[PDB]
Parts: sequence; structure tokens; C-alpha cells
Amino acid sequence: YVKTWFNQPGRKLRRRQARQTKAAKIAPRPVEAIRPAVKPPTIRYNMKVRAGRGFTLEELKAAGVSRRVASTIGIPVDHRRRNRSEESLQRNVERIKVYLAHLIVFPRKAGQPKKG
Amino acid sequence: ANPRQRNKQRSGKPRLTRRNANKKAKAKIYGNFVIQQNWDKHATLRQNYARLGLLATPNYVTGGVEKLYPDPDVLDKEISIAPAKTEVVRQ
Amino acid sequence: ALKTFELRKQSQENLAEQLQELRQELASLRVQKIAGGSGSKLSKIKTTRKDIARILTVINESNRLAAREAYKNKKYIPLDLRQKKTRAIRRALTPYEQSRKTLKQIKKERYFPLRKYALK
Amino acid sequence: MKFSRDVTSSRRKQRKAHFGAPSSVRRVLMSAPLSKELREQYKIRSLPVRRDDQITVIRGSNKGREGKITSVYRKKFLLLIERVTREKANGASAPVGIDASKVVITKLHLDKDRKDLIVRKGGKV
Amino acid sequence: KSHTICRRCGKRSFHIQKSTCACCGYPAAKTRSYNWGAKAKRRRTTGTGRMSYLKKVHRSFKNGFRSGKPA
RNA sequence: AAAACUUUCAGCAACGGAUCUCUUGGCUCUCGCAUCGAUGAAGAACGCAGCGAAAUGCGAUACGUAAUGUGAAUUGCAGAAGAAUCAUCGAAUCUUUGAACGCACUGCGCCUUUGGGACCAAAGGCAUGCCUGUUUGAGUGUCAUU
RNA sequence: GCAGAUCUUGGUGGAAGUAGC
RNA sequence: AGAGCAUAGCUGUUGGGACCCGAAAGAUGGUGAACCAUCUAGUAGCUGGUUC
RNA sequence: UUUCAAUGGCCCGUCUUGAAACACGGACCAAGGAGUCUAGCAUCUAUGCGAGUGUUUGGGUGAUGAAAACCCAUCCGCGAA
RNA sequence: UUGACCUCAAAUCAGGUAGGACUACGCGCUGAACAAUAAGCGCAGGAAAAGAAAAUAACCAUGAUUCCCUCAGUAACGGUGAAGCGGGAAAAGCUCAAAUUUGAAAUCUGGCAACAUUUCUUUUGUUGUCCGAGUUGUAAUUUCAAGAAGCUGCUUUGAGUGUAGACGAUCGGUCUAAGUUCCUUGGAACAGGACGUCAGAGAGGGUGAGAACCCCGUCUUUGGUCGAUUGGAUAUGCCAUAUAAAGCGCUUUCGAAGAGUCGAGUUGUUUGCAGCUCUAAAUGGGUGGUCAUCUAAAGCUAAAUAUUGGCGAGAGACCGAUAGCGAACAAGUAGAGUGAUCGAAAGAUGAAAAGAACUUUGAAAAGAGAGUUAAAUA
Ligand SMILES: [Zn+2]
Repeated sequence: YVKTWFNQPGRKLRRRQARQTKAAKIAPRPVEAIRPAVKPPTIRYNMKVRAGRGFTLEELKAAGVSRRVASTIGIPVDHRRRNRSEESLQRNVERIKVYLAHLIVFPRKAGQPKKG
Repeated sequence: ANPRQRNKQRSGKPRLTRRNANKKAKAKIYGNFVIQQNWDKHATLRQNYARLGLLATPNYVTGGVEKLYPDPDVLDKEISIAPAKTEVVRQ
Repeated sequence: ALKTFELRKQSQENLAEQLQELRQELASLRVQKIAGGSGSKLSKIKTTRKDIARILTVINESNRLAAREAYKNKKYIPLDLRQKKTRAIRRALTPYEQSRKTLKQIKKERYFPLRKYALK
Repeated sequence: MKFSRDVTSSRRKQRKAHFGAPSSVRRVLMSAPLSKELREQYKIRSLPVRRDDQITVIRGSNKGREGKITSVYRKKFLLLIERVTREKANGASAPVGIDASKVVITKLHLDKDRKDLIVRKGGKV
Repeated sequence: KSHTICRRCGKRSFHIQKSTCACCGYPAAKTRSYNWGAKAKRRRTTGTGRMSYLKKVHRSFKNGFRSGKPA
């Protein structure tokens, strides 16, 4: 049982081509969703900062975005992560606020029945 | 080699060919007509988003971005939007 | 050598009539070819076989179009009138019923659908 | 240089295509040039050969001697020219074959399909 | 003699006393495809026949298994 | 000692098929795509060409028809002049068999319909399990029921 | 990169016009 | 008052089918004690060979 | 080059045996035919950098094959203690 | 009794569906040698499986799964041999059971009738009615991330039908630059010299020897053009059953949580899994370190990943007829075997067949003259 990496330049170009069709389908929105900033859970890397999965419910409510719409404007949700330190709430709320600063939202046509 | 591959190689039927290989050609843009019109058909999406004033990824680039030329108390506060750096974003 | 466009411009009984005697010279060409034939006749039998196929094709296709017209917009139709793509396709979930959504998921995608956002 | 991945550059595959081609693909492989004054009259460069087309042989032992094309022998890529023959042992004539890209077409056989082909490729009569 | 012609496989390997073909395990439904007989598979698989039907689905997949008459 | 015979070397002719040149083949890697069958698949057998030895192709509409094109060739001959041992292809055709399906496996049937010129023939179907439903009847049912 | 491997494959002799049929 | 790290080569060594050839196998699964196919590149201190 | 004249020279390989003796293998010719491919370790040398070092998991990119080349983000390995 | 309801059957009762084939990748059961190994058996897809924590961890804590790199040949075991961490690819979340709609089974298949609709007279729907299914529970609702209910005051909205254009995707036709000028050798000029031309085209092949300019192509094409077939958006017409339905907010009212399962003893298999013996709980239960985390015994789910098969495609410091496939060809073919199985040898006339007329000898087979060819030393 042996594996060869001859398709390594083939697979990389397939991935790039897979990104370009995604960009074609969804033009204005970025090819990647926003991710939060979290700290690795170990004494070795705890002083580091990296990306998370999504923004917890305290990070959404504090920033001012409901949890239902957040999934629609590209902000992802992590029901499992929680905020134990306020610096973790702060680094990710401002991460949301800077995102909503640059976020153009296209209006959608809405059904308007004659009566009500 | 295989029987199924070999009987139709000897036979007289034409091979079910498909001239599908268009290497190096990118996916043409549908969706937003504005960006399609300002979409360079040759540049990569990281190059075209940048040229159009759009962020391809709000998350950190995991690599080395191209250098073509030799380049020389707050939870209540709100970020007062971001002015568009290009005409096309203003469009 | 007859042509099909004028063959389809008549009723059924004469095509069956025109099929029957065309069979007749087919054996006459056959019985003459086994007792000694010429090159011209050796192709006439080939032409005869091709033309009876043309008659059979014309009459059969009108028979099917008769069934489709007869069974148009009927709930059930004979197994040979139906589609023949692949057994897998005929056992697949139809486009409509694969589009079925619960009223929970209908409310979700009406009030909070995906948007067309963009970043600067 | 070829750039399309739809085309191939293989001696094995291109020869497989050449000698595996059927007649409706061989009718384009057997084309012929046109005489210079006729080439500019219709503004077209080369046209496929056809029976009853008046041509002049340009290469080979039969260079210069003109004629028509009695019948195009597609399965071996040959043109049969009347009066361009060979004396067999038995005194008969086994007409030699000339390839379609050697002769030059002087007078075409004007069919209705040929006229459309001329005007289809930006030409005129 | 101990073998006759098998009506399903067509190879003279149909035992009389056993009433079973050894070349293809007649009259059972599932045929006798033993892995260690690799050379026996390449003798007795698709493409050693004609695949008159399977050569029709291969062609019809290109246009999408469509049906009807042209305009 | 010459011939004969034996021996070496050269010329020439056989024998053999190496070498050299290629090459509609093999192998290897990458790439794109999703498609069999009870609407009878894969497989097998028997057939079929103006004549085929294999070989492909095709199914009594047999080396295929319809349709869309191309526009004059097939070619060892024949053969017609919308030709074509052509292409495309969405329509029909698709022999006996085979999961193989009336019972059997050659034969023997059954049922219904069509008809022949009461009987017979042909056609259609007549395989099992399971699912949803319809009708029919029955259980030693549970009742119901004055 | 061959002289061997009772080496693989093909070819070819003596034996031999012998055993013989 | 640190001298390594990385690439390439050479020779050496340990595994991997392991310079090449050769020991009854055995096991699984089949076919009509026999036979077949694979696992298998099963096993060797030994034998024969290993090229200017 | 063939041949002759004079002088000479025990069949080659293996194995055996100090050595032979041997016993093997060899009818002849052509072609095929056996330290190779790979991971690990250590050594020597060559090169680049040097308290550093290593782009090729991946991303960016590459219009003239685009499986090459070119570029660097976050780690990480081995050193340094 | 009637007749309901329950069971029991049958029917050529209508509508269905299953089987076999392939098997490179994939999911199971099972298995000896030499190791979840071959095999054997079972079941699938364009991927399969897995999957939104009864998951880690002891941190400033992370956060579905899958693959890659490292962690690492490390811990542990006794040479076998990982997992968190980290860094990348990709990302998407969800549906039930447990609630009285109870001021109204609100749900659904089937028959029939019209209306439509189409890759399509071959598809797929709606409306109406009738009958069944169903109260031993079909819809809405809610899934622990919560949520139900009352309240408040802000923000919201189509499972329609066209037309029109733009954009894309797949199939098809189509548009496309220049020497065959002179001289020499040759059977042949594609060669050698000379004079030119084109080039977004000097890839490759053919053509009677090495052809950018004779022919097919190639480049333009990361495209014009003409058709059809569809996809997600935009624009706009019509229709909207909204008395409705959501999000956030506030709560003097609430908050259901999957059993022969977990767990124990015991026995097999290779820690889990399986049989047997027993067999539970409700701040409980599992797992880690009095704490932390998680919430099993029900369900689905893209993409990242695999691919010795199938439909095609492009290449190669690969083999070049004892090689490379067993097969460059009549190749799993002849042929061998009762049988399962086994299984080859075999490429090159020449530019053109011009394949040797004819005379002659011979019963012919063939030979000798003679002919073709550049050459029959083809
Ligand atoms: Zn059989």
C-alpha cells in the first residue's frame, strides 16, 4: 500500500478552479465566510490568537445581530463556544462591528398584498 | 486491455468523443451584472476582487500575496460605515 | 425507390395494401435470383427490401401516433408508450417531490433567506 | 503552436485519425487548390475534389497533363483522371492515381451545393 | 461423456449426473464469478459479447436521454 | 604424392530471420464526467450481406429503417445517381435464449380477445414475494340487537 | 556491456539416410 | 566567547519481493484420492550463474 | 591473407583440492539474460546559508504545456541550553 | 336479527416494486495459510461511509464530519503503535419522539372529472368531487442552541404565472494568411541553391524523400454568427386566500428530553463488539480532572477526500515486435483438456500492382525465354 503525489499540481488547480466557479455563482459576497478570533486551548499556544468556527450567541447579541439573520449575511454561529473572558467577547464583537461596517446589503423584493 | 474497451476499438463505430478540455479558462461570471461587466476575463478572483474594491476573503490569507511592483468602552460605539475605495463599489 | 414524405400522406389500408404486393416481387426477385440473376436485379431486391422497410416504418409510426393521440392526457398508458431512459431515473424522486419542503423550512426561507451582500 | 486542449499533437493519434476516418471525413482530407485566376475570382483558397472537375496535374510523372476526375477513390485517397493511364502487361490501361493535393482545379462542376459553399465562405461567383 | 451444452452460458460444461454447469453455475441465478479465476473473468465479461443495448445508453446520455421529434 | 575422401580459406547459390529503420499497439501519469436490468440487462445461441475466409455490423424493418445534415460517391466487384462499406440521431424496429416469467424444457398447455370457412388458428397475456388500494366471500368472531 | 547458469526462445548440424518402416 | 540545518553525491549498514536461479509446501476456493485457480515475490546457512 | 619450415604450448568455466587429481557444466549460432527501485541510519566529500536552518501540507501565481517556473502566510522539525 | 367492528382468505382486481450485471473506489458479515490478510458471502453510489458532541481538555480554554501536514515512530504496549494540540483544504446546518388543534384531523394516498404542464403527445402537477387512510394520533407547533404561553413595540413577508432583455451552462452547424515561382540531381523535390510571402498561424499529420506558404489543421477562439435545451439572477405585467405568519424584546406563568437500554458478573471474538446470567436512575446519566465538560440508547445532510472499473480526453527523459498487455494481426483467437481452467505462434513488396501479357517445355506443379520497375541484390 503506497500513495504517490503526482496529482499534487492537478489537485491544486482543481481547487483554484473550484473557487472560481463559487465566485461566479455568488458575485458580490466573498468566497469565504468571516470567522472569529479565538485562542488555542492549551498552555503551549494559549497566548496565540487564531480563527474560530463561528460567533457565539453572546457575540451576536452584544454586537447587535439576531442569531437567525446572522446565518444569512454570512456570519456563522457556534452554539458550543462561550465567552468566559470579556477580552474574548471584546475581540469578537468588534470583529463583527468592523464587518458590518463594510457590508453592503442588497434589498430583496417583498410581497405586498393589496389588503392586510 | 479490457474486453469492453477493446471490442469497440476494433469495431467500426465512432468513439463517443467530447472536446471538453478547455484548460486555463476560468468560470465566466453570472449573477451580479455590475461585477460581470467590470470582471476582467483573464485575472484571478483574488486579483479581480481587489481591482474591484471587494474583499475576496475577510479572513487571513494563508500564503504570500503577489508583489507585482516594488511597493514603497467600545461595545456601544459603532463603526460609521466604510467609504468605497472604487467607483464600482459605489455602483 | 419511394420517398417517405409522400408515403405518410394517405390512410392505413393502402400502405398495408402497398406492403403486400411489394412482398410479392420480393420473392419473384428471390426465385429469379436463385435460378440465375443479373447485377441490376441483385440491387433491385436490395431496393425492394429497403422500400418494404420504409412502408413498415411509415405504418408503424402512424400506429404509435394514433395511440399517443388516443391516450393523450390519460392517467395511465401502456408500458411501451411511456419513457425509457434508465431504470434508475424511472425510480428516482421527481423534480417536484424532491422539491418538497416542510412548512417549518418554508417559513425559514421566506423570512430569513440568503442575501446578496458584498464587502469593501 | 497548438494551445487548445481540444486538439492533439500526436503522431500516433493523428495518424490513427487520418486512416481511421470515414468517407464524410475523408471528403475534406481530399481537397485541391484552385487556379490563381479562379482562386481570386471566388476569393477562396481550396475546395474539396469532385467528379467531373477539370484539373491539371502539377506533380509526379504525369505533371502538366490535364483532364477531369472520372471518380474519386476515397478509401485510398486517390483521384482517377481520364487519359492519365498506364500500360499493363495485357495492353489494358490501369489508370494511375494522383493525390488530391497535387492537382489544381481549373474548371469546377457548378452544383447548387457548390454555389452555396462558395457564398458561405464569404465568396461570390 | 459427462458434460452437455448449457442453455445459458453456451459452453459445453453442463453436468448430467450433477445437473449443473461448472462454467457458470447453472441453473442458479447468480453466476460463478470466483475472484481467484482472474483470467476467467476477462474471458467471460462485458465486451466479449456485443452489448447491443449498453451501446445505446452510452450514446443517449450525451443529449440527456431526451426523447421526441425534432422541430 | 593427384582423383575420391578429409581439412582450411575465398567466390557463388541455398538455409535461417538476427541487426538496422519505423509503428492505426502496449504501459505509465494527469484530467473531465456519471450512464445498466421485469419498459427484459450482461451473457449465449441461431440467423442475416448482390459474393465474404475471419472480422466487424445487424435482427425477418437483418452488414440496418425514420429524421437531421453533408452534398456524388461504394469500390475486390455489384450497385443506384440525393449518392455515400458516410456522418449525425430525439422516431419506430430490435430472432431464440438468458435475473427469465404458463407448466415443463424439446414439447405440453390454460385463459381471454381477435378472427377463421361448434371447433380451430393467431395474437395477447397466464412466474413468485412484498407494498397501497378495490371487489367478493366467509370466522368457532366481538358485538350489535326487543 | 556476456561464453557459460543441466540458463529462456528461435534456428541449425553431426549422429544419419542410421534405428528403421 | 556555540556550529549546525538543508540539498546532491559516494561508500557502508538495516529493512523492504532485495543480485539472478533452484526445497515437499501449506491455506482458501473450486472441478470432475485426482485436478484446477489464487493468496504467493511462502520458506535457502545451500546449489548453479552474476556481463567492458 | 593462405600455407610451409624450425621452436614451442596438456580443454575452458565452476567447484574441489596447498596444488592438482578431480567431479561437474559445455553439439553449434543469434537474441534475451542477473547489486536494481525505494524508506531509515551513519560516514566522507561538494554547495547554499550560518545561531540559525529547511519555498513545494497549502495558498498566491503562471496567456508563448500551465503537472514547470516564480513568490510567502501560520505553524513545525532539527539546532541553539 | 339487521348491520357495524375485528380477523380470515381468494381474484387474469387495478398501481407498483424486488431479483441478475458491473465491482477501481465504498459499506457490512466472515476467514486460514503465508493477519480484520487473500478468499467466501452480502449491499450500494457518483462518490460511499462519517456528521452537527452522552467530543476534547485543565487552557486567556477550544467546538459537526472528512482528508492532508505535523504531533511521531512519540506516548502506551512489549518490535507493535496512536490521540488531543497546532497548521492547512472545506464549511451548513437540521428534522422527529416526549405538550390538549380540542373553539371544531386542521393531514394524506387512490378512483373519477376538467384544467394544465413537458428533454416529452413518452414528463410532472393543480383544482373539484367521491372513497379510503387516520383519533391506538395524520398536520401546525417545539428539539435543549432551547422553547411554550401571556405581554410589549419595533422590525419584517409569495412554495404563484407570464413576458422582455442580459447573463451563464450543454449540444449542433458555421466564419478562418501566405510559393506549389527559377535553376540542378531523382522514378518522384517535400532536397539543394535563388527570389519572395504570411506569422495571434515555424503544433502535428498527409501528400511518390526533411513542406510555415499543395492539403487537413494550427493561431485569432479566454469568439464572432446562427440555432435549439436548460440554469440561477435582473427588469416588468398579472394574480395574492394577509382576519394571516415571523425575528428581536419583556416575562408576578411554564419548560415534556428516546429501557432488555445504560450498568454488573460471566463467556467468546478481535479495545469495542457478540451470546448468556441478571438488569437500573431522575440534577440523573456518560467521560475526564469534592470539580470540568457532555447530554446516549431515533433520524437526515452538501463540499473538502478515494478511484487498477465504466464515458471520453490530454500527454510521457516509458517499451519498440523474444520488448511493451497473454494479444501492434483471426487475441482469450486457434488449439489443449470429461471438466473447472489453460492458451499461443504470427508486423514491413513498391511511389504506383505497373502482381509478370505472350512464346515455349512439362500431365500438371513448375522451368526457360520475355515483360514491368529507379532497382526483381524488392
Ligand atoms: Zn453454463
